[PDB]
Amino acid sequence: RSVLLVVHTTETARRVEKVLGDNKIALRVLSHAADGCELVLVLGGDGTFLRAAELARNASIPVLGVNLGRIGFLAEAEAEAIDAVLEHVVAQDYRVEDRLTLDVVVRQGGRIVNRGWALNEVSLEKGPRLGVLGVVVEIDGRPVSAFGCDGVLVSTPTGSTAYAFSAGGPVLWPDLEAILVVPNNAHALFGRPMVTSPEATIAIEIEADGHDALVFCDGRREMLIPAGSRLEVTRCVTSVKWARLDSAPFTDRLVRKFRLPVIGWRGK
Amino acid sequence: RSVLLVVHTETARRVEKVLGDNKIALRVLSHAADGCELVLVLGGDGTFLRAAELARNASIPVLGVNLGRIGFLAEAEAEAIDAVLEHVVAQDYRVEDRLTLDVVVRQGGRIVNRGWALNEVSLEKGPRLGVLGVVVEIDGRPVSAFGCDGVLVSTPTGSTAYAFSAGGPVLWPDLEAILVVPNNAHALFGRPMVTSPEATIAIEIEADGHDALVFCDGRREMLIPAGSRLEVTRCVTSVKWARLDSAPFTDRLVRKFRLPVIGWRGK
Amino acid sequence: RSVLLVVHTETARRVEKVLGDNKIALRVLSHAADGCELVLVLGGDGTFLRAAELARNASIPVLGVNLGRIGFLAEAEAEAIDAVLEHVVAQDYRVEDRLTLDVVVRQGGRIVNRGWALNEVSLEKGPRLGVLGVVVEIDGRPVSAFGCDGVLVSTPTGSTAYAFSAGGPVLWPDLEAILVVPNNAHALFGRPMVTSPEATIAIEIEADGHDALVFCDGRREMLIPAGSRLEVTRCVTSVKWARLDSAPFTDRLVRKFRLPVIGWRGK
Amino acid sequence: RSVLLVVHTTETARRVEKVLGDNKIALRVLSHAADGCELVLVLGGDGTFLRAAELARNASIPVLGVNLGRIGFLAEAEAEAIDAVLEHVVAQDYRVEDRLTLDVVVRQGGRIVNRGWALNEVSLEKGPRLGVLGVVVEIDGRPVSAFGCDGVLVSTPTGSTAYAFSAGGPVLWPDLEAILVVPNNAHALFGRPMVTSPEATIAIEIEADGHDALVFCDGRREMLIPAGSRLEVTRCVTSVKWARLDSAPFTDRLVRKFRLPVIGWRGK
Repeated sequence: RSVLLVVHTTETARRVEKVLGDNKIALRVLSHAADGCELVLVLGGDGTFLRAAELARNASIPVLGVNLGRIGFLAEAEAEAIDAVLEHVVAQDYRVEDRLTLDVVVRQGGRIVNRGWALNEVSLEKGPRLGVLGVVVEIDGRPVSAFGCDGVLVSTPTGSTAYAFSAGGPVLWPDLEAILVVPNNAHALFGRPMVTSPEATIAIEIEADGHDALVFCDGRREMLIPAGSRLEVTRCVTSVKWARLDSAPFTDRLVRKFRLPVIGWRGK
Repeated sequence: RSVLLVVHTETARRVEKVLGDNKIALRVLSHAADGCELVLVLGGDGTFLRAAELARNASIPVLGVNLGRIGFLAEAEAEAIDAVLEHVVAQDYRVEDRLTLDVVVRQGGRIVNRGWALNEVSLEKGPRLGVLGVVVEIDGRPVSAFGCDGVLVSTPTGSTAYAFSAGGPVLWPDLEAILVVPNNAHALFGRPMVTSPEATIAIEIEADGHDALVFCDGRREMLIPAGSRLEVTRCVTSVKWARLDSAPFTDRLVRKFRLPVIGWRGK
Repeated sequence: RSVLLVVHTETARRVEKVLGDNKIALRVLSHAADGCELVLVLGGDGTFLRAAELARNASIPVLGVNLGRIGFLAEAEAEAIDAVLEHVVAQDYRVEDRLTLDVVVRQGGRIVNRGWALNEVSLEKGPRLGVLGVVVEIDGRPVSAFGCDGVLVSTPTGSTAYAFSAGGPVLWPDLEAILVVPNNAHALFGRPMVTSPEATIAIEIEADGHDALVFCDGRREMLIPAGSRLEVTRCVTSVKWARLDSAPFTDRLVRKFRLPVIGWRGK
Repeated sequence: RSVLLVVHTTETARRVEKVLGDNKIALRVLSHAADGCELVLVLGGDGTFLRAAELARNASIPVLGVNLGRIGFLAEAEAEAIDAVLEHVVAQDYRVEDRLTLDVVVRQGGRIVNRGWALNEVSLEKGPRLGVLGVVVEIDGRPVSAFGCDGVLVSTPTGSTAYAFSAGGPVLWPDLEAILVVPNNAHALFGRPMVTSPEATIAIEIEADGHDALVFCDGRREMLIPAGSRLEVTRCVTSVKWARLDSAPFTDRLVRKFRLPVIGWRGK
């Protein structure tokens, strides 16, 4: 019964990790394959959740988040319930569910030059602080737009709230399976975001007569993209496991975090 | 074997003749025309929609051929008549169900009205002046309250319609989701939300206000009494679509908006 | 000395009493009420507008005091009544002309109608269905043609109004420009343009279509015959505004939308 | 009668420069105070115009552009009139007019740490390819918004078409005098552009508990902005002179460059 605790920097940790021992439940701690475990409890923020998930993916085991600082769409519950959750942690009665996670592939000269993945988003951005990245977006073999820009986002629904949102993207509930593509500061009449199927295949072609570009997956992982190659993203067959439980629905998390006037509502 | 041909109000007499040779009963329109097996149509998306209405009624597939302008609803252009006519007579075309919406109007907890949309449920303000106060709600929880010209509630297919003019995001025809788009809202957060098909969009209309109008697919109108709440969900009864090797959505989009694609490689 | 007090339909009886002591003729409304020197008003921007209508007619300054909600048009709140009343009686407040619009409807080259707006000239589609085909033109040259729910044409002051709901850019009250904002356009390029005050916005309405409506400042309506062209420019006769030490626009904006400003230093 | 010719890389140059000699008109050439001159003829693109202007400003003398490659909003005329323009160049009957140009000032500890200017735009952008730049925007002493972002644009009307546009900004005709402020990928409900007076004073305060940021003026000139300082922009009292002539109005240039459906227009 080994669990892999992960905390941001975060003092209610020892509490949990002690209460976990009392139920003869092994425990490791972190801030790097931490295998063998059963679950991956994480206390912190969404940027923390992501890190923790980067571990669970590998080990092929559930993730579970507990918010500390600010609010996070990725958190399952607050710190005012560390015991309740904990209780479920041991009881192992939380429902696990696979979550749409992306699979990124750079391909040059028809050959796979690199490989990555994203449980949240895939951001392609220009290299030089100056100028614009010439690019071509193509969905399912056919190309939609040819424009210069700061980059292009490709995110899961869960990442629509993140940089996608900032970029101009629309909100998408977490339980929906699709793919968001948001041009980033395009210099074109048409530059609206696009939503596709979980099976669609999104590919972006980096201009060949230009500098290089970078790719950031979930803000953490990076990878240089050599001019004239092509970023192809699709639904990874290997999804991130998530521990679920009676939690605040995404609709409330959105109102909280953004402070949306919900006054006047009656209900059904 | 009967085929109901629906048109706006020329390559038609060619569909009707060729169809006859293969001895096929052909009726014409511009009303539950039952019996038939397919519902061919020559026109625009507007025309297509009326047709689909009838097809919806009969419980039989629809199929169209753009005559004038471009439409994201048609399966083939006007120069592939026989080509299609050939599939029409052969009946080798695919029939895939398409997600349709079930619009319900409830007042005092009683279904005051009912409806269905294939493209969009556009809720609008009645008077040419003022603003409509509304409260959007996703699955039992509200997400906003604001005044606006209304609130669109379309289908991945309707996303290129009014929802798109309302400044919504291009969705893809095969995608199965619901797109909610605030119509000229007076708020900070008035951007489009997209949900699962099991999602339940509800739109509560301000009691202390006027009466509203709900337009389904741009034709079927109905009256919304102040203080009544509009409920939209996945209609269990979908509209059958006749599918055949045609330009994929991506091309229609580019062809339609004149999106530049110069410099594309391929792989 | 006369002052026309205009209200929606309480701190009023206080303005009217205090005003009387200083022996000042006070009439009340909710119609050219001439003679007076100033036009005080207690209400919202809506109320303010009607008032400004009258003030416009008389050729005399307007001045308001928000009673209920917040408004970017008022100069003071309801707890600065005397404070204002004091400036009202003292007549030490500034009077600066505000840019106003001159809406002209021309058909066959003949001024079929005429109008003026202080906040916005919102051109709209008549039927609850369909789309209005229009051709926007800046100073004799066109910039677009598309179908849409209409085309707003506001003032820096109107930018926080409907133009803002149409998704336009926040302009500043003291700025002297014209903001054109396409209303739910079905185009790629349907974003707001802003021009000089000498600019001449003209909006040609599709001949082969229905008739449209033009709403000035949200009250004064008029009918636009298909194929007629709407001309909007700087009205030579501006509406006088009573200016007095008040919260600058920047604060109204933040107060109104609840814009966060935490962490600001100062210099 | 000394003129300072400037060409991008551009073969119709020697032509002009010879025809200019024939009228006893001195001529210098470029691709750095090139003073003493009378006018500054430039053949090329908008990125070229900007460079050329960077010279004229200094010398306090008119600018005039002739497009070569693509189209440019900054160009007065095409190459199919090199003589016509030339003709006016010598005849000196072109009208000169001052153009609203900005004045940028970084100020730390209440002290002016740097100084710049922009005839087109002022782009403040985050440093790290990752994370978001915490910032505070303030117009005329009062602060409007407090958000994280990729930066914030501050441009003249003439620069509304450039990066401002790409950023989300609206179009503004060249002859209008105002100031455009366009948040760049803000993560806030309110992030719409803002238009102010030519006298308004725009200031942006860079968070102190964060990395540094950069500022680019007209895409050329740069300058690092030390955390916790404040970028204040205002209308420079010294404007760029522009040579004017019967040219295509801004309305047409916009339709050309973007290909806008102008069909159905009747006219007055």
